[PDB]
Amino acid sequence: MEGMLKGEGPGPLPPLLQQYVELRDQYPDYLLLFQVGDFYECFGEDAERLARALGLVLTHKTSKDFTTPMAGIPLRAFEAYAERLLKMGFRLAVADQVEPAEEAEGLVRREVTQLLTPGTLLQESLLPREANYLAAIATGDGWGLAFLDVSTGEFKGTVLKSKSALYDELFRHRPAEVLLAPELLENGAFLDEFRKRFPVMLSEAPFEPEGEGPLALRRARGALLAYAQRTQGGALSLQPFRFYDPGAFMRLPEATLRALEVFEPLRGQDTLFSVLDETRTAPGRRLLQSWLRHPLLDRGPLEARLDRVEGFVREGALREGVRRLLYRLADLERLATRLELGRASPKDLGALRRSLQILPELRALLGEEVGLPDLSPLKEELEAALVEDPPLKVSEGGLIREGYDPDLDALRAAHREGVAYFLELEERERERTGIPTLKVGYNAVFGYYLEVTRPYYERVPKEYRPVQTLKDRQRYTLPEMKEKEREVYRLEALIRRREEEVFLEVRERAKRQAEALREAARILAELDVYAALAEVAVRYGYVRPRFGDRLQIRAGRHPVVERRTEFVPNDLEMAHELVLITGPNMAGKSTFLRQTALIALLAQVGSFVPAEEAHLPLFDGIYTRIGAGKSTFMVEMEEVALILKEATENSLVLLDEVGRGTSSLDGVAIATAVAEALHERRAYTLFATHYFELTALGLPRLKNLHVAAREEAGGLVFYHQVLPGPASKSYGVEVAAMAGLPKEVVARARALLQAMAAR
Amino acid sequence: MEGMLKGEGPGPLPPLLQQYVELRDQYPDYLLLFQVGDFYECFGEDAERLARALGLVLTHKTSKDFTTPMAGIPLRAFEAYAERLLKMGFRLAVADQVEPLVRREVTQLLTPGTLLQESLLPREANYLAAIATGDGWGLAFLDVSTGEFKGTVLKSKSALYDELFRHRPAEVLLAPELLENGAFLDEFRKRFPVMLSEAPFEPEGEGPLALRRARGALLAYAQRTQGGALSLQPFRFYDPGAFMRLPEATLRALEVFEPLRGQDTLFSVLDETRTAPGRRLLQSWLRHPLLDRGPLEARLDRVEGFVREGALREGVRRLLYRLADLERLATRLELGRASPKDLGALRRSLQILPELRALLGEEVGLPDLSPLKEELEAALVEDPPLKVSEGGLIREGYDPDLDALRAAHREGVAYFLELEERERERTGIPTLKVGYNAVFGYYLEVTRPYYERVPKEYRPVQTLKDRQRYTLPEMKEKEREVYRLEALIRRREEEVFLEVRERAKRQAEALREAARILAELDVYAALAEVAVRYGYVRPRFGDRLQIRAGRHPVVERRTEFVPNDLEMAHELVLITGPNMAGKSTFLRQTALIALLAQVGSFVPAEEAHLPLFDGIYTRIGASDDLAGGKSTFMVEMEEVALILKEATENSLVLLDEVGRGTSSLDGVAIATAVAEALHERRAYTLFATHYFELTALGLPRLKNLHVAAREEAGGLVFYHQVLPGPASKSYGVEVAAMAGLPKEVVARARALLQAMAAR
DNA sequence: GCGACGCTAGCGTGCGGCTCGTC
DNA sequence: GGACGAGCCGCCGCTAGCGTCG
Ligand SMILES: Nc1ncnc2c1ncn2[C@@H]1O[C@H](COP(=O)(O)OP(=O)(O)O)[C@@H](O)[C@H]1O
Ligand SMILES: Nc1ncnc2c1ncn2[C@@H]1O[C@H](COP(=O)(O)OP(=O)(O)O)[C@@H](O)[C@H]1O
Ligand code: BEF
Ligand code: BEF
Repeated sequence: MEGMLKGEGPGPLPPLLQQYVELRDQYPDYLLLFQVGDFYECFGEDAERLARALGLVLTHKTSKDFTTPMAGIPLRAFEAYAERLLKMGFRLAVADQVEPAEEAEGLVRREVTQLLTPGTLLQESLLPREANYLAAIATGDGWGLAFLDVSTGEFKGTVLKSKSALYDELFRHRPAEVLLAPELLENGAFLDEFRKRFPVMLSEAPFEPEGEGPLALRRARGALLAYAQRTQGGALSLQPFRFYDPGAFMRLPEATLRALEVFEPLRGQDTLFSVLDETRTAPGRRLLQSWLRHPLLDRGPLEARLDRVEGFVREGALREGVRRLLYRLADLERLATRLELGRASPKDLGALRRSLQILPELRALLGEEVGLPDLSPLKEELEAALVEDPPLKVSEGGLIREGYDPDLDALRAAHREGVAYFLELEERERERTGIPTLKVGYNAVFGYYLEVTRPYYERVPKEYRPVQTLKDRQRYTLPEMKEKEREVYRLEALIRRREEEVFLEVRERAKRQAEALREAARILAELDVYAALAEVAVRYGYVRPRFGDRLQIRAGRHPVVERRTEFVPNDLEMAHELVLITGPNMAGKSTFLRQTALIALLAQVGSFVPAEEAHLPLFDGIYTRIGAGKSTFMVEMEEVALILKEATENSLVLLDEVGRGTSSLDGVAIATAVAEALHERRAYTLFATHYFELTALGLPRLKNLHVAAREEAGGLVFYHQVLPGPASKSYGVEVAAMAGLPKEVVARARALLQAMAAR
Repeated sequence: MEGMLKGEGPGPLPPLLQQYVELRDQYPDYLLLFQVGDFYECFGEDAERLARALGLVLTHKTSKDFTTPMAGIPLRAFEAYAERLLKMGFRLAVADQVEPLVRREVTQLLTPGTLLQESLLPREANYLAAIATGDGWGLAFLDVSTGEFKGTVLKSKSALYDELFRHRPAEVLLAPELLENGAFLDEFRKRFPVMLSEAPFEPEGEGPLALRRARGALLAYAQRTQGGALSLQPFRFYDPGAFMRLPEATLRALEVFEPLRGQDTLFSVLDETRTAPGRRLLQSWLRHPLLDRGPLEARLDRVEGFVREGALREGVRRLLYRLADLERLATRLELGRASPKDLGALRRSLQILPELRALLGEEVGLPDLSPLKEELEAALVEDPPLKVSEGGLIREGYDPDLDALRAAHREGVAYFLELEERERERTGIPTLKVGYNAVFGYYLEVTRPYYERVPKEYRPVQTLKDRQRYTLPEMKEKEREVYRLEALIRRREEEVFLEVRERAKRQAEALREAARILAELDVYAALAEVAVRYGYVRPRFGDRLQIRAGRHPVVERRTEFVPNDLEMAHELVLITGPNMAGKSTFLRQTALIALLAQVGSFVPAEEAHLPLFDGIYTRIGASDDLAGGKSTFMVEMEEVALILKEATENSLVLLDEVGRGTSSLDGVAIATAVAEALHERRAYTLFATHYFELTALGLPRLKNLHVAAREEAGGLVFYHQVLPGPASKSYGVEVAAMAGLPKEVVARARALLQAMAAR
């Protein structure tokens, strides 16, 4: 069994290393950072792991019995070191010195304070502005999926019917850490797939149900709670749990978000989010992200969001003001969580103090209708307790302003006089002794002292007690000092105790405002997004979309591509029609299909869109077969299957070259069958193809569009007008030619084309 | 800004920072790492970068009239950060404090393609490339770590890239004409993501102007790095036409050196060498396969040698295990950079050399370096320490002078161990210590308790927390002596070390000759090991290609591979069949076999009679990876054009589905003209395609082959057997069926398929 | 016939703070 | 000749080695 450390030597394990091992083996998969004084240390293999991982120095902690390897980091840089460690894949186990030193039974009590897992981080220097989720998956009457953002308290979940939907929902939440139920972990088949499709860190957790509802959900939830309650090291700050339904929002499958680069890019470029997000606050960025993750289906609310956006678009003044003020707004939502969790530092409070000071100016600028809570009381007391620039930890310098604590002002009082004492003494001695240069100094090793140089050694009085000798200076002590020096130390010792209580007292004051803090967060967060979205409209020429059943876009732009190029706008009019798009490659097709999707996605999120006029329907889902079973033809078909099993007459469907990857024959066939399928389905379908045949089909709701090329001076020039009607001819041979194919070889190809043409 | 440091304050740069800025300014395009004690420091704006790129602790360097930000890395961790900093595109300038107003100067210059330090280099060659212009392109490569100096003159920018790619340079030097040509540079970067450095191009040597100029850039640049004359072997001018052509398309398609992601390259599978020189040799061969049968048959003979002599093969492979890189070691010695540790490595190698000569025999021609090995065994500790000062380097009894000094020194230490035993044996203080410190030298140390038992013959010099250190009259001389010696011991030991290092440096050639012979042996012996392990057979060369049961060398190491036969002879061999059956793999094994053979290795087959191809030109698919404007089609055609302009009747061409990516018509049209062009070309063409039309062109040298699939259990199972003659079916619809396409859609497709047969 | 306490010099990650040598 | 390198002690806590209760 386990209970032994690494290295060389016989005899027993020292009292300390003993305590080290005892905790170290309770968290087997965590790197234990042992708190020994002003350092976090690791011994044995764990010590070696550290040293190399962080390039630290490898030393040893020797004792009678044996000597073991040692590696440590100064607490000062804990988080600094933590971050690096985490990014490498380690879960940290922070073992701190609970009870103070001065009142310990020899060996200071040490227990693991908190656990640092990638998806349960609370340290604000370790978290992104974006939401950081922990996700749990379980089975038992369908698939159970739940999320928890330990830093904000967001706690939600749902149950999905397929393994497809689970992954979709999971992928739109971009979970930073996943808990897999027993069943799934065992099943080597599943796990492989999951681990392959979601390269996120996995972790063990008990899936004993919790609360009420579908068995699956109760297990996933219990898992989250169990795991997080362990890493926080105490009760969690949870928000009402949401058992939501993803059928109430627009469907954004994984293949759509990826292909559409909503959140992640394909060519290390920009993404829809990147381009759109100009929020100033973090909760704001979070909200906006939430909105994209699940676009609305309901006309009313969207037309609510669009009004407020339009508001700031008009009120340029106001818009720039609210944004000017939000620049200074801190993450109240998270700050409120840290407070409730009793983790709020003076730094946090200082920040809270600044944020709350902004409130009134926002109130004025927008009017008392904003509904912002009145925290003026809390705001003020903070300004009256904290220093203009709050320190990091309490025990150190001044945190509480002078004149706020009677008990503490008397302390700084006594200390000022006490220090002045030693100053007075210097001059008293410089006279009695006649030694002009005599200094009165201090230092940790010997305390307050009287200093005299060599030229005056024979001039020092009997009374002076030698304390320290130096190259050419000697330091003495008088009895008086000895006393007054301890009066200073006792004051200082009392000053910390109190300055820290006053802090804790004031903190708790802010902690009773957590809820108020939280609602201000929400209001300010929407405020942030609304102004942001408007900021984006103005800067980039977006316009308010109008919803209806007919989609009529006028001078369209792909919101991301136009960001890095003179983009040629284009039109579109669809209505449950089948719209084939033909024309030479490099012409514009796909930069057209994608454009359509994004426009739709922005509108149904409450944002203005990149066009001149846009009349859009409320799509129940955007499905794509763009870009991306051993073969390529099978993979693409697997997708068409999916798309075909969920698209409704209210889905926007985008097909790019479906039918490629096989024989010409099976090509057209499958394409035709599929095109006919989406046609009956009655969904809005854009199909970019190379089979001109599909354009001639005998379908009632079939429309045709095309892009073109003009063979001019230097070969072919591709314009991007998406003109009406089908493409006339193919430019393959022309392109090949342009690509350098030997002129005789091209000529031969032209002859063959014209021969086959003659039937 | 020269003389300017990003900081706050008026007054001049203090002495130190003044030095810093002086060097900093000499190597502008580099990040200057300044030594300060046990750290490498950066100041001003540079310090902010160092801090940024490595996420360090930004702080400040302060003097009365100026304070600037600083950041640094431990003198030790250097080579570890250098790597990160190098990979980040940083060029480093190292300044070391000339071994004791210090005197700091720029020791090295760390650059991607000029690295000399072993811990920063790969076993493989590391080149610095330069390209110039002047009747064709000038290409010259240099590997400062080896001395390898070669070059050639290319006629087309197309051939240029190729040769530049075969070598995978680490850093390139473009001539000014090229740097100014906005289009080229815009293209070069896009196609060759690698560090580009500036460097003079004043011609050097003889031959073409473009070569001499490139050759000059190299020399000029590299010397700046290795601060002084370079150690290089005779410039080797070569002709790419003297070897088999291996263009970048083929090198990637075939994954000779790098995988298309999803590990395992021909090289990794093939590479089984035990030394670096060997790995470099074998890589060299793979890079330029031979045309001439003479040499090839010579290599095959050597390989067979070890396939026969198992005891010899196994004995040599054992001995070479971990054997050091004599070639690089020789260079370091010649460059005057060899570390004590290096000499240590060298002797180990020399100790093993005698055993290898036993096994092989005089035939081989290894140099007898026993004298050098006896010397190194006589002077170096059984673990020289490059890092630990430079002392504890020469062993006792090697050099009398040094020996006498160390001995004298030691007595002193003894004395200061007697004063200890003697004193406490008079003062009763069995505690009293005799330690030393730089500040005062030697002393006496007494703890707090014994101040009452401390005699007056003493003279306190320094007091500490729990103890105080005293002095004595009869102790100074014995200090000013121990030191005068510790100094001399350094002065002398370094002399000897240098003397020793020099003796090794005089054997540079013997070391290079040894390295080289062993490299061959290592290679032949490894090509044998591989043949024996995976069943490779010696190939025979003749105008007909005949491979009996050949397997893809790389693919098989991962699965049960089905071997296949092939009989070609200047024929157009089409391969049809369902995807997922094996068409593309087949083309690739055929190509890899041809390569292994013309590299002098055995092949993965039973019988292999192969023609000596002049080049292997592939068009094995991928396309659209820059993934920009260019349609995949266009990219594929450019490649085809390349082949048509290169392929001769003695070329092995592999066309994989050429024609896809456009209209079905142009598709077949282009695909037929190409197939025809290659037919008349009379080159060995393997064309996997889906256009059955090609299957029936009826050309005199046309031939059919195909793979198939059966209908087992549920759907389709692909057997991997390449049968003679064409396929007659397409399993598109069948596959969509397995894909999960709605039965109706599938049925609709089939109805369509046949409905076309009425044609 | 030795378990139990007390006193207390000393080491040690990384790194402020203190000291000392020189123009 | 007050200021600038350049380098040692010790932090906070735990231990081992010594006396000693009796
Ligand atoms: N309307 C447009 N305005 C400006 N650039 C465009 C437009 N449409 C396409 N492009 C650009 O032309 C190139 C080819 O477009 P893509 O949609 O991929 O074409 P297709 O399927 O037609 O080949 C891309 O670089 C794309 O960004
Ligand atoms: N000779 C062979 N022996 C064993 N597996 C093979 C062989 N040839 C191909 N395969 C496997 O068959 C699958 C399809 O082969 P691939 O060459 O891609 O075929 P294609 O162009 O016919 O689709 C791959 O998984 C590949 O690794
Ligand atoms: F990118 Be497009 F569909 F060719
Ligand atoms: F790889 Be094969 F051409 F599908």
